Amino acid sequence: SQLIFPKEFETAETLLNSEVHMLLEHRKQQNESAQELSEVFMKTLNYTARFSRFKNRETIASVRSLLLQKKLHKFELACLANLCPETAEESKALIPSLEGRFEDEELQQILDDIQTKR
Amino acid sequence: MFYHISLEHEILLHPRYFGPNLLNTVKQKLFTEVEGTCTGKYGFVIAVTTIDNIGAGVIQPGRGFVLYPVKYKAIVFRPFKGEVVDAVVTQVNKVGLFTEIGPMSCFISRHSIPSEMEFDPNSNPPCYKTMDEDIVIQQDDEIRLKIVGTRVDKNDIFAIGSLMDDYLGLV
Amino acid sequence: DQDNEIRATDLPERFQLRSIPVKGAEDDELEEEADWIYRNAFATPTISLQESCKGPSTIQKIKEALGFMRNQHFEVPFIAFYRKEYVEPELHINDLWRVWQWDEKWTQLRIRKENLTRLFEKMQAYQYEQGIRALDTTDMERLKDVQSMDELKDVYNHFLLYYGRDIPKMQNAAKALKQASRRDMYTICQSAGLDGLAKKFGLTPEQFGENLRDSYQRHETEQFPAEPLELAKDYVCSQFPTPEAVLEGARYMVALQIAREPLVRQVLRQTFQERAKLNITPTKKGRKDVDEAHYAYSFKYLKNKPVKELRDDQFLKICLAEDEGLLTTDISIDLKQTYFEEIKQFYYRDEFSHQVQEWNRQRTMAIERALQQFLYVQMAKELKNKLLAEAKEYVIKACSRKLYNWLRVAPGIRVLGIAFSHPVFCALVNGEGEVTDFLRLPHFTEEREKKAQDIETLKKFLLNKKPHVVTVAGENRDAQMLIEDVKRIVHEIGVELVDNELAILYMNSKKSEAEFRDYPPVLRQAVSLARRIQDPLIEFAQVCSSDEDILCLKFHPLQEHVVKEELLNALYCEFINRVNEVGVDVNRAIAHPYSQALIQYVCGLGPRKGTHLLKILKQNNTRLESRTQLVTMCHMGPKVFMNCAGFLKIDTASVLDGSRVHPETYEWARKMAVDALPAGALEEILENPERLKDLDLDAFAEELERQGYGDKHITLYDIRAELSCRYKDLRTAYRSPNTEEIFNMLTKETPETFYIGKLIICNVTGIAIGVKTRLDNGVTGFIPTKFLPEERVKVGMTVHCRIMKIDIEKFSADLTCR
Repeated sequence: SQLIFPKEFETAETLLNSEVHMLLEHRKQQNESAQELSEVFMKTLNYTARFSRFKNRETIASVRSLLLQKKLHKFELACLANLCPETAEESKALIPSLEGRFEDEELQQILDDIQTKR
Repeated sequence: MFYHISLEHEILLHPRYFGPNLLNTVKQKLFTEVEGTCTGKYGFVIAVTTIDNIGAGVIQPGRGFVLYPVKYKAIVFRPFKGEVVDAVVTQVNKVGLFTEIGPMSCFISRHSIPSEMEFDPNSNPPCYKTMDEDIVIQQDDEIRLKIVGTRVDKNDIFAIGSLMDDYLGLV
Repeated sequence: DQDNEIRATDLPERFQLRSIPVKGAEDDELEEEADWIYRNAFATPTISLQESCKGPSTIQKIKEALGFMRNQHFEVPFIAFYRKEYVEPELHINDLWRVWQWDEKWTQLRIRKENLTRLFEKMQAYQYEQGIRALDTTDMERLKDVQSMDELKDVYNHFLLYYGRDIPKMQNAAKALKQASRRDMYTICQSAGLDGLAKKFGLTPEQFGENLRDSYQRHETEQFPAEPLELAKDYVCSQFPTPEAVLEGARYMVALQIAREPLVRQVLRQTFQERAKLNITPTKKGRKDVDEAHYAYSFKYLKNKPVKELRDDQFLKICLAEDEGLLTTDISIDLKQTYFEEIKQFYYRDEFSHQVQEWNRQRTMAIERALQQFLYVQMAKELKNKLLAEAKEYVIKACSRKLYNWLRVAPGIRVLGIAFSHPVFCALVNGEGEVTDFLRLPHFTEEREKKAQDIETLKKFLLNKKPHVVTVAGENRDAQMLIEDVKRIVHEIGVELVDNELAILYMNSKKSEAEFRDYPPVLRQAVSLARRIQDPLIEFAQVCSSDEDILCLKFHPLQEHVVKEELLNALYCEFINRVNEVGVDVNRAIAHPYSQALIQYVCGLGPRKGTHLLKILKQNNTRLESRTQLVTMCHMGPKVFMNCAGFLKIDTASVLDGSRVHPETYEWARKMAVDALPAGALEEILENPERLKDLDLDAFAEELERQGYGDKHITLYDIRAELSCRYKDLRTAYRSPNTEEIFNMLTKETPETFYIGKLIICNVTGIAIGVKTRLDNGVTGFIPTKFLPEERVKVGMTVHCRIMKIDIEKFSADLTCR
């Protein structure tokens, strides 16, 4: 969570629920254009299409670029973009590793940018 | 949560597939034998994004099969302990709530939730509910919740959850 | 544990079993269910096809039936046998039972309507202290006139729309854990102040909602004097600076109130309840999986299926089809000229000015977004759910009927059973229900001598102890040989045929076997079978004392998909219909473990009360033939007493206690002993067919008009109808099951496999000449000598193709093989 429970997941890129969604639907249009898909794949695809708070790729690219501009930890870029708290406090009001790291005056700004890109 | 880690596999190829399309066969066998496995070391692998390289295929002495080390970039979901995630509820019960966070199910205790969410009997949608009906969690709703623990069953890793923080309700 | 609390409190047990306790019904509320229940249980015509095996008078009939039991705690069988004069001839007992769960349905809706009024009034207390909607009295009234759980839901969603953001303030009101975000862009656009121009459209959605049920534009579309894009430039803002985005976001704004106006819901509910066509397409997996081998073939090429065209359990099979990608189905009021064309004009203005037309252009596809994204979505699944329950209920209605007939067999008589299986097993039962004897006798079959020595064993058993009816166990042409084995023996009083799946589970049940585990397992099936033809009800009670035993039976192929908890009691209650129809006596319970499971179907009683009464009965060690000894020795409550004591039958061997006459109506039974002219007159009327001809039964009704207990004419006749034959079990007398039953008990032939053109595997019997073929069940008839020759039939192995003709007695396996 705030600290790491395993010992290997530091050196791995983190994805939203929309980066997963846009890559998974690319697989289908590769596959039935050319065997049946696994049930766990279809279930995760349905789940991540349900909670897809970015329905366009360029919104994803802009959000990822601005989250990199915020210069926070690589888990925490995708921890909050696909989460959409309406309260910048909700951010500190939750994730126990994001309060004290940053001050409040940017948080509601990145929240309203996130809900604008929604 | 959802990660993009490059990781390993060992493909045993039968001598049947030793024609012009053996490397393709190694790719399809990696897809067939990796996409959907519930490993405990890396949680849930969802989809193999790409093939990094197909290694040197060592012929196994006396067996005929060829062992190929395959390195692959894959999308991987892993429910870390002590994280707040949005689930979809699929069953209500007195012992707790059975939700579905995607690839996995999830159990939430009746005493781990706040004491304002009580059972609703003899109703055509069965649910937990508040006495003033502030929030109702019927079938196919979104619920923010904090999973408190992760344990390995080696076949389908389920997580136990709770709701002791703000906003951990219907969205 | 809790049965002691059940034993402590004094009430009928099934009322105590209910999740909500029964409350006293004031006469308005007493009436309120009766109209509502009758409308929603009998006056409702089901959209799918309905049949089984009445009028506005039922509205009164249910109403008097309601308060006679809600206020006075009388169970259904007590009304259904003693106080049926309040309801005859309008309702049957299973319909009297069917009323009872609708009491349970009413109780929630009344409770929930109370629950929502608490919110609305609190927000009514919260709104006034602060174009937002006002909490109208019509809003209160829409909560007041709720006549369905669906109607409750729409108001609740509608309430949660304009006031979902009140919940943090309601939490603050509750404080006098906080609520986060929702999902609809509403929440951002509500905070963006878009509701001002949402107010500025053609109509209020409720004003639009009234235009639906009128089928005309009753309230004319209010044209604000601007073109629609000008209101963008008023407050295009940081949310949606684009004038199209506020204008499209207006459409997302306004469509959802259109989606969540409750008046919109019912008219969309009403239109869809009949005007809806079903379109079904198989998936890519369904391309392979749709075939005549699956049941999904009839659903393959069926386009624009009417909702009425749905057969009695057809939609449940449709419901199974989407589960594994067999079939993907869509439902629509339109055909494969839409419904929207009427809807578009009902919210429209016919002026050709581009100001009005762009306003209409704003109005047209906005409400389209309401129609497609929400109303074709949300009401569709609710339509599905309503058809889901009806399709589910028909199977349970059928399975209740299937168990109804199995309890409808009438039962002194000495019965032997033959247990086909080559282990052939045989056993007798006594005239008093005890197993008499049993003998291992392996029968098979060139050489025939190993069967020969045991044929004379059978007529030995005729002359050892002389029986009346001997029974066989119908299997795959095993008891067909055995019905001929016994037929020669009896020819020196008859032999009957009955199936044994209930006997297999009697073997399968541990506790059933646990009395006689040393007795052979396969021989234990005839133990039930001999006792089954002795009596089915005691037999079903013995084999199916546990709950999932009835689940272990197969009343229907689709019996696993219906909801078990409402499945089980539907089957469990029809037991209680039949058990108190004949009665029960505690002497046969304490004597026979064979008859130890009948006590929990007693009206007012059950397992929890009846078991603790059983142990007290063993402590006192004197069983209750005396119905007043229940009152004295057992010290059991009058609410339990005056319900059950009439349904506890007593064998007279130890005289109105040996009748289906309640102790509360023995007084009118004393008035009919005088008509013979204290037990001398009691025997004279009960023994003679001639005291009933002159029995002045209508004369007893004359003083019944004076006292106030009148209209007992059939009830007094029921006392006369009781005394004509003492404890006459009105179940149908046992009948030899016919060829269709025989062909479906021996080969267990599914009538689905009677379908002509169906692939039936059939191995050749050989040349006797046409070649006969044998199926795995064992049907053997010759293929007709016209069509079939190597390529018409391959001699030596099986034949599998289109079937032509099947014989119910000659097992005709006819196949063209070309």
